[PDB]
Amino acid sequence: TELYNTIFSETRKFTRESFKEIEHLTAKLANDRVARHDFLFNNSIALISDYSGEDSNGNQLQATVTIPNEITNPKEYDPSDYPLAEDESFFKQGHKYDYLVTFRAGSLTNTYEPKTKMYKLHAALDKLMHVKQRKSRFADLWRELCAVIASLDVWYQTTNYPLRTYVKLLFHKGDEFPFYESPSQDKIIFNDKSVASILPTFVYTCCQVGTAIMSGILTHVESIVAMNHFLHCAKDSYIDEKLKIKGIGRSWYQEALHNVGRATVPVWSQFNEVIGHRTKTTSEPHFVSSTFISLRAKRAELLYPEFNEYINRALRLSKTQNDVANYYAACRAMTNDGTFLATLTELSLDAAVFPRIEQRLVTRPAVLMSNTRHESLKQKYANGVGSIAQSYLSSFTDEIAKRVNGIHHDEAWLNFLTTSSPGRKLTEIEKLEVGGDVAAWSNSRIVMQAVFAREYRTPERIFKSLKAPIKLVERQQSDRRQRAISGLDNDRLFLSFMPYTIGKQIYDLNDNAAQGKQAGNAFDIGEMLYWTSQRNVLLSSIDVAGMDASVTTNTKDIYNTFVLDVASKCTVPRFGPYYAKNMEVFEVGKRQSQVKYVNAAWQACALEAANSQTSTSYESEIFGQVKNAEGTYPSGRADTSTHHTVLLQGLVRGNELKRASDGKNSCLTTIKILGDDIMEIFQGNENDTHDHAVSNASILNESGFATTAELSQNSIVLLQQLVVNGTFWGFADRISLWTREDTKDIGRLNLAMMELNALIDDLLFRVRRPEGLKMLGFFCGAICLRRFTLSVDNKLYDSTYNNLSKYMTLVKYDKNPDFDSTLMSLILPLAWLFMPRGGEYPAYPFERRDGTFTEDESMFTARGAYKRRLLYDVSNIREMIQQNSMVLDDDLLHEYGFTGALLLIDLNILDLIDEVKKEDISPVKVNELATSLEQLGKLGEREKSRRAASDLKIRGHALSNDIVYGYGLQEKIQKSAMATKETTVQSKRVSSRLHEVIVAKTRDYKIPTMPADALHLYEFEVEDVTVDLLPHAKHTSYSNLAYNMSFGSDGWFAFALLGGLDRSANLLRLDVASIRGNYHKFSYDDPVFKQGYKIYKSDATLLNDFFVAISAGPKEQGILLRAFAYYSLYGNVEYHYVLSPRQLFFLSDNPVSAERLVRIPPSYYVSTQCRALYNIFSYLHILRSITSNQGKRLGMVLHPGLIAYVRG
Amino acid sequence: MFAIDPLKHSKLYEEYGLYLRPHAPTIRSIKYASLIHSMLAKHAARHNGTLINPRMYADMITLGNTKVTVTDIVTYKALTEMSTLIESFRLPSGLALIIFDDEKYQSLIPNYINQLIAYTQPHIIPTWQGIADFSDTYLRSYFKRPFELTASNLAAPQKYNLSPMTRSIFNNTGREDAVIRKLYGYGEYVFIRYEGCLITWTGIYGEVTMMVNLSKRDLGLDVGDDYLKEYKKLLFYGVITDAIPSGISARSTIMKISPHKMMNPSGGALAVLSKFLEAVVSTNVINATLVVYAEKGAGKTSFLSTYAEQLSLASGQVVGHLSSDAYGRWLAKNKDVEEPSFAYDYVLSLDTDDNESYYEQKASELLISHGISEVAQYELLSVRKKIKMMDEMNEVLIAQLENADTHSERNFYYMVSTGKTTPRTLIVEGHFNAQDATIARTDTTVLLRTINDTTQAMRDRQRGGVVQLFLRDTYYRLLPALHTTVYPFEMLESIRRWKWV
RNA sequence: UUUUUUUUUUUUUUUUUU
RNA sequence: UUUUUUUUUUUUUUUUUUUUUUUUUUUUUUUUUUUU
RNA sequence: AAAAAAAAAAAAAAAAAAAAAAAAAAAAAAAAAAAA
Ligand SMILES: Nc1ncnc2c1ncn2[C@@H]1O[C@H](COP(=O)(O)OP(=O)(O)OP(=O)(O)O)[C@@H](O)[C@H]1O
Ligand SMILES: O=c1ccn([C@@H]2O[C@H](COP(=O)(O)OP(=O)(O)OP(=O)(O)O)[C@@H](O)[C@H]2O)c(=O)[nH]1
Ligand SMILES: [Mg+2]
Ligand SMILES: [Mg+2]
Repeated sequence: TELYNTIFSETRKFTRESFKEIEHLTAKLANDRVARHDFLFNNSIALISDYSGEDSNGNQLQATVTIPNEITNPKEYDPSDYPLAEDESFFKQGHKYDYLVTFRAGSLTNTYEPKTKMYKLHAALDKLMHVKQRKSRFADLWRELCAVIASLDVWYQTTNYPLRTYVKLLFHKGDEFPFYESPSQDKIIFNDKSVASILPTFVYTCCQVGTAIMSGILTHVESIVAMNHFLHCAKDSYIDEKLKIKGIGRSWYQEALHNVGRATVPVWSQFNEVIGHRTKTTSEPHFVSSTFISLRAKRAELLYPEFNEYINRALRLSKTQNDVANYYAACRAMTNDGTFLATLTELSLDAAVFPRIEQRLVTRPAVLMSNTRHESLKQKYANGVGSIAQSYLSSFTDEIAKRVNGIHHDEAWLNFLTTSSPGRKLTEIEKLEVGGDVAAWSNSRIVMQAVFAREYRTPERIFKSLKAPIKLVERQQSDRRQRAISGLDNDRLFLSFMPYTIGKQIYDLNDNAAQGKQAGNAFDIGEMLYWTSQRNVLLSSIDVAGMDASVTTNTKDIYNTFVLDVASKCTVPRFGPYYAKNMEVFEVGKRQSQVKYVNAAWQACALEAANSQTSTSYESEIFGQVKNAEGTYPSGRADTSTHHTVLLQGLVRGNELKRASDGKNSCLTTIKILGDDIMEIFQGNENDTHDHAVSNASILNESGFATTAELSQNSIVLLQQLVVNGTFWGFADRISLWTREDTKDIGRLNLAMMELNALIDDLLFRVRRPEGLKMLGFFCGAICLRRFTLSVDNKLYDSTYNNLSKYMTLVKYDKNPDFDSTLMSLILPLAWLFMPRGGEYPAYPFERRDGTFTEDESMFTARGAYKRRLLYDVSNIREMIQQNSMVLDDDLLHEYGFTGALLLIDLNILDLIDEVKKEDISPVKVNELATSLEQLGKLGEREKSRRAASDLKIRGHALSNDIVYGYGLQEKIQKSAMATKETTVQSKRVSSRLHEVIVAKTRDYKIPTMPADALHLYEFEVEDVTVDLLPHAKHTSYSNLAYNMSFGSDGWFAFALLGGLDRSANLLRLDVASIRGNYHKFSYDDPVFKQGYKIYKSDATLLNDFFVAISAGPKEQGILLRAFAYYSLYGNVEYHYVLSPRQLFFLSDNPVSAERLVRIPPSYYVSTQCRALYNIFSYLHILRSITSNQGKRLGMVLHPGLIAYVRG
Repeated sequence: MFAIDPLKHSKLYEEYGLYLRPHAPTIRSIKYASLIHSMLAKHAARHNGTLINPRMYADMITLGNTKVTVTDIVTYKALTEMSTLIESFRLPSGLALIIFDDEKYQSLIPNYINQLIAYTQPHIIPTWQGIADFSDTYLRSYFKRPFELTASNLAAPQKYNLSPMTRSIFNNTGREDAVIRKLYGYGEYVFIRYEGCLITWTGIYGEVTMMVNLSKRDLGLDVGDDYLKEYKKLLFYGVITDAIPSGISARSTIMKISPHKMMNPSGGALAVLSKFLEAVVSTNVINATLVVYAEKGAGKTSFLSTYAEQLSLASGQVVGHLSSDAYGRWLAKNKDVEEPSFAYDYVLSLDTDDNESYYEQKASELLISHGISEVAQYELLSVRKKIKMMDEMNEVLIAQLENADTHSERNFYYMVSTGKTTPRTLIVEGHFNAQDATIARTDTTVLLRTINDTTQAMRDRQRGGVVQLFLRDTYYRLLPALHTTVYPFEMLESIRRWKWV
């Protein structure tokens, strides 16, 4: 009944007695609510109040559990919290609360007459309180709370620790739970109407606090301070208090980093490699220290006194850099919730999207050349910030004008329009003029253009698009406001396509943009880690607060002038409905009207810049339709990413040129920009770099931007990645395991465990203790997402129950003899989590026959068929290599219960959430739509492909329509039509077909052995030769460059043995990647490759026309010829390991790097592909068992069946 | 081979002044063009509305080098029918595609011609002021040519070599067409009917033309009339065709009145005004608001009161109109009251011309602080000193928009827009594009243009003048032409075209 | 007197980020 | 020497579906249907 | 308009990484495995 008394709770090894016990107890939790309410609210827990122990750095802290009055005894609903204007069109202009104020649950009553304004408002507040709080990623919120609590219990082996008392004092209201969520009517039905309204979110809050406990960010003592701070923030409005003090509880680390004075940090190279360590001072400059006074007074006057005394504790009691790193992680986990932030759109619409004006105004440039409607064609600045930006971009106009010419823009429009998205809603006449099924699948952007493709060359549609409004669309994100972004239809997007294409080109000419270079590992922060190691540096991390609300029309004219100059130097005919011709035109100085040859794109940019409306429109269920104020940036356009990048780099580089022309130097070296976020790096004296920093800040205030200017000697922030002196401080408190933005059921549990693995793999090099994280992931896979229902035919209930209960526990329910199609809920065994096509989760040690255990799988372990190796690891693999056998010992495997998991994973019960997506979609209609859609760009490419496909049909064997470039748009519209008809069934359909195949397969059911799993069976033997370490293991001993890479930690020791990553030391690629899989980014399990290789087995006279049917270029043609030639020779072995790049963040990627640690006998090399394969074996094993080595060289044995398989 | 078929659609070319020669190889060419249009309209409507292979149709029609003959096959039957129809013409070269450079002509072009444009060099005919010029080859061959009769050129046709079947007649003698028809032997010919007048005005920089949507009998002017006489009908219906700054002013007489073609409004202006009217009529919307910008001096209030009266009488609801400088004239009185009156009638009562504005007082102090009191003192200054003074005025325009306070401007427009006694449909003028984030939220905002040289009109005001000119320069320097440009006849036509109830 | 390279198809779902 | 099943691989052929609400089902907009 | 019924349902743009591609049977053949 108690998890903390189990034998798994103290040995952490899956023996045969332990595994059944844990499986039984997790079944007990996942079945019924009564066991959950007895687990979370047992009477054996002694309620504690005072608790003393260590902090994150061993310093003694004393705390006290304190719950305020406003959570237990809420105030009644005050209607003045959400007031209205006197015309009642919207809320009050200056109103405090954008989120859910805490009040008593049953006090929210709608008593008014229906179809009245107050009735609408109280119905929407009801919808706020019930619907907008449930954000559950996997399952019921109580089961996630149970998973976190159970992980804490089985880890710490005791029940007395403060979070159980927080649960019993917040949520224990009677014998039942205060609330439950229901999928049928999607809300949170309360059962105690006297509970506080904010209290459902504290389920997720406690889940995040316990995730921080198992994470190792903060101990049991600091969780008291975190929960006291969080309960204090929910005294009046839980979200507004977190948004108010978000900046002040994080901007303290610079002062403590000053106070430690001197630290010993490593030094990076230019070429992504550690050289050495040095001891630099960490004192901030003199001008930064004038901000600490204002920050100290502000944090004294706004913050909470326990959190303030903790922040002063962290300032005083630090000695090294790592004390500041740990205390920064703790205050991150105390100030961030992790939950997504959501209310009604109308509340956050003011603070989200309303345009505002800051320090200075922006003026207009003089119009040199003017349209007959006096729309500006060519213009130029006299003096101002527009002159400063154009003095830099007028150099870049001329090469971009050459690059734009060589792009066929209609086919570029189609390949951009590939993205499926809503756009416009149809009217009534097209629903009768076009099939109703077409009106059904008309929710896609490519299908909308395929429907209205008959007027693509007609200029009237652009004037027609202005009558339609721009529908708003809300988004959530954790730890930020509810950003309300805009969403526009096809033609609004089409006007912003040519500015996107023109401003796209600047990235190739100038390096200063972080957009082209993203990789997911330490190649992304080579710049910041290199530049923080240098001397006399000044690091400025400038942010613009309110980017889109600051860009007015006149600020948008700066980007307009650059686009117009590039377009006027450009020469393209026939962009859209426009075409190159002569236009009457006005010029300054001339009195009459001239005639110039205007091309197509410059007409398009002129009509885009001239008719610019931004004001969005939301149709509220409260006020009717809400219009937005004009002057924002639209931020749903095509050019919504390049606009900010080009504007900001133009301002900064032009300020550099202006300071040079005024007799002043420029200390700037390199900058990076993605948009709203800018990295700046200066170098020189204090005076010169402070002057240049203040000058760039002044030019941003000249351009009308409210700027957030944090600058330091030894810190940098870009892309939510922070670096302090060659050291990556990750943000583990940013992502959340327990909330999703949208509520989605799990119809396929592979997709749930893939989501779980992808979320856990982001929490490796930003967590401090990955072992508790692995155990927490095991328990939220254990009890949270375990139950899978079933509905059998009522006749064959007991037969299916008598078959499938040999391998599983089927929770048999009551038959209904009155009504048919009864249900039999089952629970699936824990061995399913460890299997390929299953959970793919890392494993705890199992007991063999001998008593010797398997290797405890680390967090760096591979996935794929390398997870299928675990069956052979459960069998005594050294005994299997002893007497030359390959028998899997099905007694032990059925005893652990793996064969039931393989039976369920082969019979595909979980794969059948809808079981079919049928025909009669009228593919004649789809063929007509993609016939009328091909007629836009690059006529003549696809008719040739259809003729080649007909040739391959008529003389030899056919190709799939998937494979043909001409049938690609048919397949695209067809697959878009399949997603518009989606269904997920709550139960199952085991009706005589599934029953016949279950009866056929419920046999002895020995586990099948594919003959190519002989590569899995091999073992390594420990020698007594301690190997040398890499020399950079000595330099990263002082200050760990990640949270989990501390001195002695297993991540640090793997980084010592394997070594850091490098892009040049790639000795084996063509021989490594093929036995990994794909040849040259073309897979072997690619229908391209499969159909081509079936051609290649037959006569090759049909081969050039096969390429014409694909319409691939000549270089890729030669690559594919090499692919078949290299597959036909030694394409036997392949090993298929999946290894995430974020998981392998600082470590080496090339598996050759582990060859110096494993001694291989020379009599094993029998083929041209053994040297790569064996290195794959050794690399996966050294990453797999990194918690068990102590630095010793290995010898490898191989099984003779493996040698016979490799020879063949 | 024109874009719009002249044998089908004759009335549109009759509107341009182009008549058909009655019933030679040009006749055969124009009949073959009509048959090609009929065949294209059959083939394109058989599909969704797209031609199957537009470059193939374009080459077969334009070049005549492609002959599709099949001895799948069903995919090429549409091409083979066109190939036989082009083979049976025996032209030495293919037919060319002809487009006029006018917007009203392009809005009537069918969709299949628009598809054929992208794979064929057309023969685009430029227009002078909306009328296609008559010296071109295709118009001189196909259509019959005009002849201009003036007060000097007027004679019998037998003095010339004029004929009925080759020559059409356009008079601007001022005499009636019946008089010239029955007195001078012009019974057999055919006359061009125009509806607009094109007036060349004398201005300071030179002579200035003007296109007017009214008729010469309606707009009752004669050679030598003043500009202020019939000023309001000119303001409602006139458009200057010359480059700003034009020289039209209160001293302007005229030189000649000539009949001319009417103007056609743009698509975008009618689109934005139709979106505003859709917002007016609907009950889903609570508050409907239009924002109309103009340069300081364009004469926008005397038109927008008439516009509000038209919208009120046509929709039935009461339209409330806020003026251009209501905020300045309100802040001049209530800059010191703690809690002022945000009521609608109190704002509209303080809107007359005797009430001085706040910005005009501050700009008068800014002018006197540099020793400037006259127009001849201001114009004599160079540009850079003016830019310096305009930035000193921007430093006081920025102080009223930066925050939402009880004397601010965003709060003023909030409390006026969302009052209880305020009208539902409101119309608010502005002065610069930065004020749009301050003025109440809309979906529609336009920039208005009139027949005024705004720096010329501010030189002629009886009071002030220098402060008005300086504020005009600051405001023109603050707003560009980045919204839709809307003339007054476009707004009146947009009221007329909307069906009611 | 010979031997080695770094690469863009589509659909859906998830993750990081603007 | 013959036969029972898994898997490496070839050829042919069928080419294809059901309703059950365990659900404590939601709202307004529109085409049509029957009483008042 | 008071009432009853079938259906159409709402989630933009860019940079980067990982995973995925109907079922059942017959005819030819090897290994694993049971019987003789
Ligand atoms: N304290 C509670 N009080 C009342 N009803 C509850 C409570 N907790 C859950 N429920 C409701 O009781 C219903 C019973 O669901 P049922 O037992 O039939 O299947 P279930 O899916 O296993 O339940 P669960 O929602 O816990 O997963 C739940 O769907 C839920 O609507
Ligand atoms: O999904 C998105 C999100 C953001 N964006 C665009 O990138 C910018 C987001 O930039 P940031 O997310 O870094 O900051 P923020 O502006 O949203 O928050 P504050 O600084 O106001 O405190 C925004 O200006 C938006 O235009 C998108 O285009 N799509
Ligand atoms: Mg940012
Ligand atoms: Mg930002």
